[PDB]
Amino acid sequence: KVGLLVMAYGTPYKDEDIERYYTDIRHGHKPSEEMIADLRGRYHAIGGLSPLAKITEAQAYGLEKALNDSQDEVEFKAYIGLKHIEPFIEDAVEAMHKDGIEEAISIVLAPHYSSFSVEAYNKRAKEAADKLGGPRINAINDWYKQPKFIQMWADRINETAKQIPADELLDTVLIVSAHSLPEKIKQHNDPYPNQLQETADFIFEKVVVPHYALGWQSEGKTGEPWLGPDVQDLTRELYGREKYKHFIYTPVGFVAEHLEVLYDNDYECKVVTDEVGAAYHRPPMPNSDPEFLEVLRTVVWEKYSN
Ligand SMILES: CC1=C(CCC(=O)O)c2cc3nc(cc4[nH]c(cc5[nH]c(cc1n2)c(C)c5CCC(=O)O)c(CCC(=O)O)c4C)C(CCC(=O)O)=C3C
Ligand SMILES: [Fe+2]
Repeated sequence: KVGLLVMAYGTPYKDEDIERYYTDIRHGHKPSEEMIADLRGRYHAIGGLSPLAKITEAQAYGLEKALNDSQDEVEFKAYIGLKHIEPFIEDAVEAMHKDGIEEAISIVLAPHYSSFSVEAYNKRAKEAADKLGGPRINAINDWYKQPKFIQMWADRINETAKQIPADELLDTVLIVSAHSLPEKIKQHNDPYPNQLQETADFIFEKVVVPHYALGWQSEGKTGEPWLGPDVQDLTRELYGREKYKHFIYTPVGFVAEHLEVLYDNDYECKVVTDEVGAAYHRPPMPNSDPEFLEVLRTVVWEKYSN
């Protein structure tokens, strides 16, 4: 019995939860009434709440099933550890410990590594284990190089492009993005930006879309520079220069439909394409598709074999 520590951001379960959730994201500093109002407005604009909770849950337990049905060397037990709402990363580790688990493999539901994302996940999990006395946490840092991951995204882009008139494929561009971070991470050799570039490069080689570009989205409310260009700004620039007629958005930094896709892409990017007169395309997120469960199953088993 090896625990499967599946970690993700988390999302408010109820509208009452919005305040403490934002407070946790802001490292305990309660946001103003104006910032809360904006956030609740965005959740309202996408229907009320994000489906991130149910998707994350199907992902974690679909992985556990996928691993357990494909071999009998080991039995896996999935525990969900969220970053900004319960159950927290530390609650999962405590749950693993009280359950007697001696060893566990941890994976973050985000394929790319960064000091701000995976590193924070791995740090909190290792600190909770050390304090508790177990289990031993064998962490996966990234997995965007998994061939099946690259292929799954190329298949989605290819399926969408096949519905674009050949008359217009030459005027179609693929926009590859992930959640922005403070630009300062580039001063210390953070791999995050280069991992995203590699991801876009690998996908581009396997799709019929002849143009592409790397953007970022969802940069925070601070006073510092963030990784750019923003996908909205990139969309305008690319239209001004090439007059592209089709924009295909794949935020490969995310693995599920949630606020940062349903609003930041399906609304704000759509607004831009509408403004310039181009078509908006955003292929389905991985969610809990068997193909994606197969991606995660391969990554975890590869990590176990090592
Ligand atoms: C690297 C990264 C990922 C990668 C994926 C992962 O790690 O899994 C990610 C994912 C997500 N981030 C999410 C939501 C939010 N992130 C915020 C704010 C921030 N994220 C940041 C970073 C990241 N975020 C940072 C550095 C801030 C600024 C904090 C500050 O201001 O000091 C805010 C606050 C308001 C705003 O900035 O808009 C919200 C609401 C949701 C789910 C939303 C839902 O569906 O409920 C998901 C999956
Ligand atoms: Fe975030």
